[PDB]
Amino acid sequence: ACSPGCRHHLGGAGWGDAPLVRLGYNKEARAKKFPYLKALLERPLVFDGAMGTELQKRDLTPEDYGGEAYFGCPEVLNRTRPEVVREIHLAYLEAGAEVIETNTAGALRHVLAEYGLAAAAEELAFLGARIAREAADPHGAFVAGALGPGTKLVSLGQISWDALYRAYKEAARGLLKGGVDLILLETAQDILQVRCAVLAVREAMAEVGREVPLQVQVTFEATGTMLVGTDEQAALAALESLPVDVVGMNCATGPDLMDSKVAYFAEHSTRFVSCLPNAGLPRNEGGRVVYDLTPEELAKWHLKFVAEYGVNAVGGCCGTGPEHIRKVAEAVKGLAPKPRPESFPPQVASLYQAVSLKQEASLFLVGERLNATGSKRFREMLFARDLEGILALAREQVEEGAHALDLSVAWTGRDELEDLRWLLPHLATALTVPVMVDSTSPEAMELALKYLPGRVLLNSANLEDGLERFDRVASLAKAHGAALVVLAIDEKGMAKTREEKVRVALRMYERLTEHHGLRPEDLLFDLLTFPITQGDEESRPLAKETLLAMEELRERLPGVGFVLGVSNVSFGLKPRARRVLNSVFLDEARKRGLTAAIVDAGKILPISQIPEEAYALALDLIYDRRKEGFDPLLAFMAYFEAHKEAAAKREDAFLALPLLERLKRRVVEGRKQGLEADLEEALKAGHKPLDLINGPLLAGMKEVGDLFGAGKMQLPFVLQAAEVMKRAVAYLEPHMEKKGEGKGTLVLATVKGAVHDIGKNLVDIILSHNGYRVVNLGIKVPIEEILKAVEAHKPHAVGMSGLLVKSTLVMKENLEYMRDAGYTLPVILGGAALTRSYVEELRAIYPNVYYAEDAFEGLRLMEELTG
Ligand code: B12
Ligand SMILES: CN1c2c(nc(N)[nH]c2=O)NC[C@@H]1CNc1ccc(C(=O)N[C@@H](CCC(=O)O)C(=O)O)cc1
Ligand SMILES: [K+]
Ligand SMILES: [Zn+2]
Ligand SMILES: [Zn+2]
Repeated sequence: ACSPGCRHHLGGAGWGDAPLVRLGYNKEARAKKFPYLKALLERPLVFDGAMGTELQKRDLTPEDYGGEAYFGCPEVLNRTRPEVVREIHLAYLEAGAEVIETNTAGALRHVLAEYGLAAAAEELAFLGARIAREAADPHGAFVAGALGPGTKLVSLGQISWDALYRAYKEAARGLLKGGVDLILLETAQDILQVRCAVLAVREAMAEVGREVPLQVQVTFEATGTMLVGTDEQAALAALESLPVDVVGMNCATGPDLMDSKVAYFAEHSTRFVSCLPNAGLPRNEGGRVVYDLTPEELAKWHLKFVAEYGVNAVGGCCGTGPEHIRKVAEAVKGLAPKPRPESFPPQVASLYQAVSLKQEASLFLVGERLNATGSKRFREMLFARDLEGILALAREQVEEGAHALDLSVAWTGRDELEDLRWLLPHLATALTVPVMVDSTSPEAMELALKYLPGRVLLNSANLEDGLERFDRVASLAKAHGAALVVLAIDEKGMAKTREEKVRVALRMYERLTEHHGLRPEDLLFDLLTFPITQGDEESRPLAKETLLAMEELRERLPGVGFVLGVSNVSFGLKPRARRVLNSVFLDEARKRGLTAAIVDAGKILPISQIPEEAYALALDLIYDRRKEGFDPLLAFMAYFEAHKEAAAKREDAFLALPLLERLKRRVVEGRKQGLEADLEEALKAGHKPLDLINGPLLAGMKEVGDLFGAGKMQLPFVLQAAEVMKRAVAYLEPHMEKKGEGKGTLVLATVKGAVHDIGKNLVDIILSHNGYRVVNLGIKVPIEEILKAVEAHKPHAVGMSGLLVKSTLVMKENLEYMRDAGYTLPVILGGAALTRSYVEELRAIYPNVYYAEDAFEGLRLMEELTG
């Protein structure tokens, strides 16, 4: 049945025990194979609590981690102190944890590189797995092979796909040899990282010859999204077409804020559902490090989750212990598990939100104007490398009704891939709506899927060049969990008659559903839109042929969608004529079964707004209604050359607001195109350079900080705003009157032992873009080296960062060092576990120490202290 195009390793085929088939998630068939999933049907399995906050309780020294170089790495304890890891496992098993997690989340090349252990991930993964079996096999319990998100965000360009894929592949080998009962991807922050890690571990399954179940889990930030800005609706929509088995949450902030999120996963997911909150964020109660979630409260949460919502697996994360799991194992034993929903509503998604493929009484509209062949303006800015101009175009089609966007960079004598690699990093975070990737090259689609988050659409697969290319693209759409446009062209040519369209649509449907295991709701069948208006005879019945096929295939293929490029029906006509025929063809298509269209969104006219004599002649064209004498094409052109404004459109003045308000809205909305012209307009009108910085520019920067903190703006849009502010400062900097000085300088560094840099490098970017000089010394920096930089650079303040409670004690040591060396200058501490209370405690050592919750407080503090 297969051809050389086929590749059913990652996604799975339509036969056997593949994760997805034509009727959705394989629930009954996969349970038979995997005893973990078999038990989820029958009973709520209990997971372990934390590994790391247990390891921190122990009296651990540098020699226990094999020396000073690796002090604080959890993964080396599988080699250097295996019994300490086992001790914890055994204590959860005695509390009643039917599943435990291998101490292997940080076991990745690029994370392990920071301890000089880059070559060692497969090793440390193997050892942590073996330890876990030796505990679990005595107690008759399952082992889950934990893998974490790393230190480097792929959507924002901190690591490539290829390296991130390399790391998850080798770490999964290590687990699969060690004999894990499932792979578990956890604490995910970046929806593209999820897809990368899922495909990786599915390949490592194909290499070692053993297939285990897949459990993927995200963390939400307090604001209510993932770090990179993905909501729960989008996260789920991305996971529901991937080869996974369980979806869920871990860590985050506690059960309080996780509640509505797990309510969503529980209601809609056709997969099983996991849920593992931490004990909330730690505090310091007179020396001792305290968590506020009691075990009695965690039982009263997991009872609600398991018995009201229908959550299958329950457990804990950072700052829970054996006492938490004890009370959880009690509360859930003998509850009858609710069966998971049978089908899932078809949707796609961007980085940030999901979109239904069925729109009620309406259409999924795909803006057509990012097409090099089909838009002079796009073509020009593509070749001129005008990034701002392309985002203005893309942004513009959204404002007019675009649910998604079509992207086509192909042009004679250009490299399609070179242009794609420039563009897609920017689009991946720029766009607020999903992409449809338009290409005849399977390698162009492949590249695109390594860059674009969410769930995507591929345009198209057909049988033009045989079964190779068809199967190639169909496997690709199965793996990345993308929707597939199916065009009706076979090896003998384009399908012109209705009988030709059905035959071809029927055969492809059969390859995709039965062979490749695709759902109907994944397919959008494109029958052909040919130009009926060019002049020729044979071409007259061709829009009719297509509408009649589509109403036949709607009845014969219940689940499917249909897509058309309706702007091709009108070729060989004037702009204004084209608009009207396209608006009418679109409406008759909806009636016959069309669910989706490729259109210029803002040039769709409602049927109410079309002249009636024009409307009826449009019908006469579309359905081939031709009397002797009466030529409906001539009368249709006659009409437009007579009636002057029959389809005229001006759209203007969206930003025609007050000048100072416009400048501020430029920062908040992140719009740089036109920025410098407006800033000049303001200077000519008497506005002083330094008044514009501290007036409308600073106000929109406070507003950007106000919205982000409340969950009303996402992280990439915050980096956009600062970019607008950067350009603004560069423009007005030459013209200012009290010249001679900068705003201020901050030496910044993560502390000795602290490996994570995402939030340090956000503070760098945000402060530098606002014209603060930032000497970023990197990670693990000793205090001796910090004060060398200070003595050289004469900064206005010192900033220290680190994620953990041990980071906070190192900062206390650094203040004791700085006090005794005689330093008096301002220090600014921040960090994920660092609280406001603990810094006020530290003021007894060093008076001029301040606390930052985020980089916008650093903003505030830098302003305040520099003057
Ligand atoms: C996902 C996550 C991770 C990621 C971190 C990804 C990264 N940042 O690179 C991973 C999984 C890798 C990680 C690891 C661990 N985790 Co963790 N993790 C989290 C989490 C959810 C925070 C997520 C995060 O990245 N936020 C986003 C970043 C951008 O925010 P940020 O770091 O806070 O930075 C911001 C501000 O603090 C501020 N800022 C930071 N520094 C500075 C400096 C200055 C000068 C200024 C002005 C501002 C400033 O600006 C930033 C943006 O505005 C928290 C819980 C929570 N909700 O906070 C736990 C948390 C940090 N993790 C914790 C733990 C226990 C661990 C591990 C030890 C677990 C283990 N299995 O052993 C390991 C670390 C091991 C090691 N090698 O050292 C604890 C720490 C407490 C403790 N020690 O008891 C927390 C608080 C969870 C808890 N107990 O409730 N973690
Ligand atoms: C055949 N097409 C098509 C497809 N994708 C699918 N699935 N099906 C199709 O039928 N992709 C490309 C095209 C649909 N897209 C387009 C895009 C623009 C114009 C168009 O009419 N462009 C104008 C120029 C506009 C300008 O430059 O301002 C033209 O005159 O060609 C037509 C179709
Ligand atoms: K756990
Ligand atoms: Zn095949
Ligand atoms: Zn945690």
